[PDB]
Amino acid sequence: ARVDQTPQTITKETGESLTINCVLRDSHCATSSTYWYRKKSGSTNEESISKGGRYVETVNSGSKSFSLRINDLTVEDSGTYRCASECQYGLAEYDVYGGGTVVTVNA
Amino acid sequence: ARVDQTPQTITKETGESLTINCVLRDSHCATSSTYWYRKKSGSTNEESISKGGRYVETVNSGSKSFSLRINDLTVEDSGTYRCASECQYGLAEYDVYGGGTVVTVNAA
Amino acid sequence: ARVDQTPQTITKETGESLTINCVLRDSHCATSSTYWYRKKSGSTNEESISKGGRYVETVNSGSKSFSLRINDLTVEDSGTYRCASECQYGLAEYDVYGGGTVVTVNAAAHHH
Amino acid sequence: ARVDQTPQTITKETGESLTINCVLRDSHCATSSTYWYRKKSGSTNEESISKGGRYVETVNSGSKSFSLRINDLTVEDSGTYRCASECQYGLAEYDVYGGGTVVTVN
Amino acid sequence: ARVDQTPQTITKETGESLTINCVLRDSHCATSSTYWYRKKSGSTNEESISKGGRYVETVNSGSKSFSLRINDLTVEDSGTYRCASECQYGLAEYDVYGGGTVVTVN
Amino acid sequence: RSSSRTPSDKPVAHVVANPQAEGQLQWLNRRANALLANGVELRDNQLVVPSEGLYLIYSQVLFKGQGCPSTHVLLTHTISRIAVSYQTKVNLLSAIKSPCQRETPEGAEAKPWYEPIYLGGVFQLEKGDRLSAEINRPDYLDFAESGQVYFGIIAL
Amino acid sequence: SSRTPSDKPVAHVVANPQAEGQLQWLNRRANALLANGVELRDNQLVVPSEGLYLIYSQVLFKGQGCPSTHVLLTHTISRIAVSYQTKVNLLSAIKSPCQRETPEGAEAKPWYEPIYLGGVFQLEKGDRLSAEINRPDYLDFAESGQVYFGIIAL
Amino acid sequence: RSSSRTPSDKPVAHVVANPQAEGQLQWLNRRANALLANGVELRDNQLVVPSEGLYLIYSQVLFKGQGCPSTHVLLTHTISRIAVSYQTKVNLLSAIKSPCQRETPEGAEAKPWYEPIYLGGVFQLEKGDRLSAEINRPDYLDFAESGQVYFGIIAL
Amino acid sequence: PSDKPVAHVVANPQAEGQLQWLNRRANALLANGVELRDNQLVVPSEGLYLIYSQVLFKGQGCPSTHVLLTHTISRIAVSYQTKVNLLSAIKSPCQRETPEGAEAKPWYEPIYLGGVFQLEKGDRLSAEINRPDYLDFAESGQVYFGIIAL
Amino acid sequence: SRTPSDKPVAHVVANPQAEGQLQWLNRRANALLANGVELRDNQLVVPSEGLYLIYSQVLFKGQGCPSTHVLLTHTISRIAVSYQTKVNLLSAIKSPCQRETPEGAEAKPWYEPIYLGGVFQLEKGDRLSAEINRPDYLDFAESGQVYFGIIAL
Amino acid sequence: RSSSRTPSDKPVAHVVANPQAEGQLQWLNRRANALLANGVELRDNQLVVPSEGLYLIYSQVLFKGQGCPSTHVLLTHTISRIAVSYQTKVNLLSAIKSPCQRETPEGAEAKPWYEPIYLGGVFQLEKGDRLSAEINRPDYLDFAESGQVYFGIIAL
Ligand SMILES: [Cl-]
Repeated sequence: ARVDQTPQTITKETGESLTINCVLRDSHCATSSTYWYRKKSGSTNEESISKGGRYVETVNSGSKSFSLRINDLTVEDSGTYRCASECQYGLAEYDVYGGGTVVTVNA
Repeated sequence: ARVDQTPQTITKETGESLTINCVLRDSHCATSSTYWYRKKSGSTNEESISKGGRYVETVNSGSKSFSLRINDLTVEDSGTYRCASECQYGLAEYDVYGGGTVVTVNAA
Repeated sequence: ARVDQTPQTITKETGESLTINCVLRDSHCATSSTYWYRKKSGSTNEESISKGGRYVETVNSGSKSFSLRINDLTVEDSGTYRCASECQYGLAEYDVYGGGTVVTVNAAAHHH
Repeated sequence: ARVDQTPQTITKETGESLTINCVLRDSHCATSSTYWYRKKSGSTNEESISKGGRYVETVNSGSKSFSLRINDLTVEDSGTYRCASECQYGLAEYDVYGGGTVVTVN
Repeated sequence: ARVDQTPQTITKETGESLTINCVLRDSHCATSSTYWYRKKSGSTNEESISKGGRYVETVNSGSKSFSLRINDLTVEDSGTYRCASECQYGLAEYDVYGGGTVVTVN
Repeated sequence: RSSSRTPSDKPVAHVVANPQAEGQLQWLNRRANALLANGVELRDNQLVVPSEGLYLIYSQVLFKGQGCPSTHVLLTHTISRIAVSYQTKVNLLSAIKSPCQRETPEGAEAKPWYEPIYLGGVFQLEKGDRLSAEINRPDYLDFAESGQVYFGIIAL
Repeated sequence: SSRTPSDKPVAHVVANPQAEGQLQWLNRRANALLANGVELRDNQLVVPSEGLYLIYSQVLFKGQGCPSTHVLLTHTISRIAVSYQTKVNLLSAIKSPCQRETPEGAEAKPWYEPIYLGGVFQLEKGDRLSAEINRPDYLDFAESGQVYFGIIAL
Repeated sequence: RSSSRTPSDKPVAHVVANPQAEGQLQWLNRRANALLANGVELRDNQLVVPSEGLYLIYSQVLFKGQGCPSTHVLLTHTISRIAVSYQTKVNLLSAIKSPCQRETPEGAEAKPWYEPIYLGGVFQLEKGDRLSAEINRPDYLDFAESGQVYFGIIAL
Repeated sequence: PSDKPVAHVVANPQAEGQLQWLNRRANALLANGVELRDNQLVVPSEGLYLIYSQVLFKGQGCPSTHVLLTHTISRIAVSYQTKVNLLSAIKSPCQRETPEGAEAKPWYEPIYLGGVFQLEKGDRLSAEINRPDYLDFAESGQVYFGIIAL
Repeated sequence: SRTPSDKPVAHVVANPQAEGQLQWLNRRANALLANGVELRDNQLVVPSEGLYLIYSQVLFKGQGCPSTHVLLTHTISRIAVSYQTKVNLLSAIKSPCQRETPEGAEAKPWYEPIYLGGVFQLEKGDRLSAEINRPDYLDFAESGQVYFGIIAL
Repeated sequence: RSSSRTPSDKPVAHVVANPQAEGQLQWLNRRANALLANGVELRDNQLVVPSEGLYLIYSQVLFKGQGCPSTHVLLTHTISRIAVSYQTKVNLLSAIKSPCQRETPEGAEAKPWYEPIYLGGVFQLEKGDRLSAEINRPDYLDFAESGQVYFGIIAL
């Protein structure tokens, strides 16, 4: 574990909306310091997805889960999206990641 | 701890029989009003075990100790089992509990 | 011979720490259900020592041995300490005990 | 070695008495918690010899030594005898053993 | 307080005499069970003064007072002397104290 | 750190007397070689049969005294049964023993006597029958060393 | 009898020499310690208080001749935590004792290879440390302190 | 939905190798079961001692290669110290290991060799001393799994 | 001002075929009561210590049969005055294949031991190896030995 | 039950499995509710006219102070048959945090107890009720830290 | 290597002082012509009788001094018994001896004196009785030479 991406492989068509869920399994990681990273298919320039507009982020502190809704899917929104969180207990502070691929086919 | 449930962790196989024993340490609780509760892992309901058939109970009023042997074990009988007793001395009335978990593994 | 309490006679000084070791010789008794009782010299009541804080318990199920290290000794901690364990095999269920005495001598507080 | 069993091989006749002596070399083991074990030749059971009657135990705390005299010897007392002691200093707790074989001919 | 020790600070020379008087202020304390305690200068241990020999005890129950006269004062008998009395009324029974110091030169 | 390694069934009971009971016969099962399982209840020093069937009933008692000046000493040991069908305590097994035939042990020093008594039999018991093993002189009980006094049943 | 008190959770367990083909941890031997709250459950060490610990273990592997080319000996100290209930490796080592060889015409070649692991970690209450090996059939717990495992609260 | 009230300590560090660092040994601290706290700082793949005192230094590296095509390969692993009093690289702990003693996989291959190296010792360090754990061949690192390569100090 | 008995001794490089421990060397310690007597460390106070030592073995070829490289830390105590091993390890450097009339192949095999033990006043620790002819004390900190009272 | 005893008495303790609420319980060791005292909806109903002794304790625990404006209150109130309005018999106020809004990430749990006690004349059917305004700071974890009781003197 | 070649019984003990004890009387059994066998245990310099019966108890002590520091020195030697029946130390055999006849070597120099004391008698002892051979002045003991000070019992 250490954060669990639920929709592993999704294949949607241009003009739709995919939701990606990540669930915290470490009771030291917080749903408050969540981050998102995208890697366009066939390129190793993993960028940081920004929270705003087409990319909406929902947090629920009760179930220790955060999700990332992506709207208006294009043919360039095909890649590998990973989630992240900041954990801190005593003298240790670290971060955790996931993994899950997105492919969008165009109409 | 008033009442001591002894087999804390059990792991038996399908088709077996587990014995869970409780000993009273409070000399005010009675072996006549004894109670048994099972709580299946993942459920939020504590169920009341009925005394008969698969559920056999052994009591000794001298030692203030009772047991609960459970036969024909399935794999859906995996959960936390607790024992209980009702105590009363003067103007006092209360009940007592324990703690102990069961896990049963399937077969083929 | 069914639980062996080793330090039978102990004499420590006020403010110190004694460890009592008990070894299970009956291979049906469990190191998970261990109990401790002390009886202060001159009084008739076995009280049950609780596991926490000043009363530290070390257990090894591999050799089926458990111990009880007691810190901050006073002069009111002088008494007979016994260990206990809960045994269970087939249709049989029983318990076992030991024996061992502690006497704590005072510090006398040097006056100038 | 920690605990020194001296008569390592004894061979007696039925109806006599073998004495096995053990001396402590570790000063943390106590002459108070002594144990004896025999394992009869051919069996996989180490039995614990109990002190009373036919099994006599002599202890001297000064020399940290104990002995085990066995009387009325039969032919069922053929095996390996070991002695034991409980040692304790600080945070350390252990036990110690020896070794020595007995054969009785009729 | 209860039990007023009157000579608070006294200064005598080796070869003189001191009487210390205590007057009861609690009407539950009795002049019958009176005790005296001194602490020799230098150590913080209370010794029990004996009511015989040098230390003579005079009691006057009418005035509810008791005293402790010392005949031959030496030089090491310099210290804080306190008086005591045992009181008992209803379900309560207790004791009471005072204070008074002696200094002896040569 | 252990559990059962074979099921085993039928009502069973083998209880041994309490050694730290100065002058009474209190039945115990929470000891090394004692049994009380598969439904058998020990109520007020009485065994309660949980099911109708054929049982084997037995008990042994050992009497010890350090001299007997009273010729008139009679030792009895009886297993009694009160059934749900006939609510009167009736004897199933009984025995009597005379320990003392002397000339009042006089002048010299004491002399301990030991007399044991054993009872056993097979009976048909019904649900709820209360069996009780009792003795008339519980001041001569010798439960000192070993399992010298006991009482038990087994559903065959 | 005892002497100076001493404290801190401490553990130094030694393999059972009389265990044939398995790794049983013991404390009731001369130079072994297990005190001040450390519990050894199912061949597992249970931390009694939260803090920084020093973890170490050595395993000695011995075989009488090399049968397989693809023989890999492993030794890991694992931790299953209360916050994250999955067993994760803290310290690990892998060792291949046999570079091909596989003695055909020979007279057995006994090999000895030890493995040592150590590190400092922050542990929580109830965490279970476990020292494990993949092939406990090559353990050489013969002479002395050749196999051991311990923690100490620093 | 939980609570935490845990204390702290003294200068400590336990860093783990970077798994996604291609053919290189990059030390990391922001990963599970890794520590870098109470003043120990990691600059240029080096640990900077925050206070003078007695320290315990340790490090392990795992070497893996997918064949032995050279009977003349040397694997070394050293923890060195450049100090404020003497600004020269000096070795505190060092070890050498020859991974391939055989006559190369001349026929079939797929013989992965694994050779670990461990270092440990206690030293007196001053404020500002920079400790560094290094290997001679960073192309044989096996950082594929977790806790295979690490390096740390702890203030005793 | 650092207390607690400590020791970290390193081998003498200019020592002919022997493992002689030195303390008056750059990065070595022997203080707060631990004394180095007859090539042995003497524990000055009862308590919990961390004992460690590493040895580096080097040879210029695999001679006849197998060589066993052993490295052991021993303790002779006042309570039980016989040398007993606290930590031990054995390693066989030569995987057979003794040089078959060809040229050498220098092998390196190090061995490390470490653990926590309870020591009493007057206990004598010694780190020792069986073949002091394979010691590689050419560099610094390749063979060393130390304790610290934790 | 081998002891007589009388006089209406009650000593109830909070239910630990209540999360954010103060439910008074009597069916626990060292708790009393006997000789006529009725407990309705978290309220004690006096069974007889006479002199009673009323007491209660609450323990408040917090993990951080988000606002200077923290007010902790504890009151034992009485609604009587003669005057059908709730009146306070015993009351106490405590401000646990004098500003000092904890800065950073320091988790320093604060604990504050409050105790009330007094003698009163109560009539038959009078309802006494012990309540607190912030049942979100109750620490009923350990044991006899929160309770409420009366005894007929 | 040899074997035993005699069978014998009856609890026996003949313990002799330790010469390497300096100023104390520690009893030894692991010396040439000394015995401690057949059940007798020696705890705190005390013999514990293992079985009830009639015993012969004896002990001798040798006192030596190289001068009298006073004309009022008293040498005593006693064998005591604390019994399970009556747990008070009572003297079974006792003797007193005055070593210095009006001297306290004043007009001349020091002078080595030797004075022995012997005790023996028959008594009935019970199981668990603790007998102790004791002296008041353990600094005048001369356990240098051979069997000069000893203590023993034998079951008749
Ligand atoms: Cl904690």
